[PDB]
Amino acid sequence: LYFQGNVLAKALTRGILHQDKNLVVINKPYGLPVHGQLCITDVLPILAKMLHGHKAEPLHLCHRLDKETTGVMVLAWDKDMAHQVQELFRTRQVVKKYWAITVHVPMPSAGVVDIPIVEKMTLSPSYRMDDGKMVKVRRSRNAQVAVTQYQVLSSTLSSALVELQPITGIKHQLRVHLSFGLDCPILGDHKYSDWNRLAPQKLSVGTLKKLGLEQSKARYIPLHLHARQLILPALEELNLVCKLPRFFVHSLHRLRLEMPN
Ligand SMILES: [Ca+2]
Ligand SMILES: [Cl-]
Ligand SMILES: [Cl-]
Ligand SMILES: [Cl-]
Repeated sequence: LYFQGNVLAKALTRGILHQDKNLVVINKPYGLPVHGQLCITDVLPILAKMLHGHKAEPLHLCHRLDKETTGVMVLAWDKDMAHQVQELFRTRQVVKKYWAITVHVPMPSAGVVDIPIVEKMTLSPSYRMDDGKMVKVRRSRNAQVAVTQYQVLSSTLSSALVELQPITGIKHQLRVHLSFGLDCPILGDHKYSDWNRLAPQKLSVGTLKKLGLEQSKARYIPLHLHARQLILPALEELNLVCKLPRFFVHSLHRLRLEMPN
């Protein structure tokens, strides 16, 4: 993996968003996993030496992003600083903002989805439906508290650009809260769309026409979930923002969504 790792590390250097004595902030590309297949962990030693020379020890992970998420990712030079940043995340002191394109427009256009999640991720609500009536189900012992704030930034009648702030940090919470809580799955979320994890996301004739795609190609549409911003408390605040990927910019334009003012 070294040849490929070197090339990837150089690519990451070209996209660095912020550098100081403590941190290196990268723009994680689409499809790159954090852990192992080339992954971020494979290039931590390489990127370190690329930035600080042959004596440099590896950079350290401070938090994780999923494979199909893009954008802001903080690395640290020092292990103790990595631990400090990890603790900021654990204790909910970091503002995490994501941008997503959704199929359908959330109603209400701003709010908070607070339904717990159980881990294969699903919602775990207070009631069950039997033969059209509600039956109270005792809270599952493995349900995890999950809270996502959201705000529509731009919308058509059929698509939205949505700002998301996961307050908690539960696996796939943004995707599950949008799809199952709001019936507004993220564009490209084949796994969490149409109650069939094996089937490609179903898109309307009009949405396909805007995108310039036939339904047979919908399966190749990537997830549209970007880690847009992180605000870290002082290690004054560090306010990190990452440009959208070109593919996401393209989809926004095709879907007639606007950037916020
Ligand atoms: Ca599906
Ligand atoms: Cl998610
Ligand atoms: Cl659609
Ligand atoms: Cl941008």
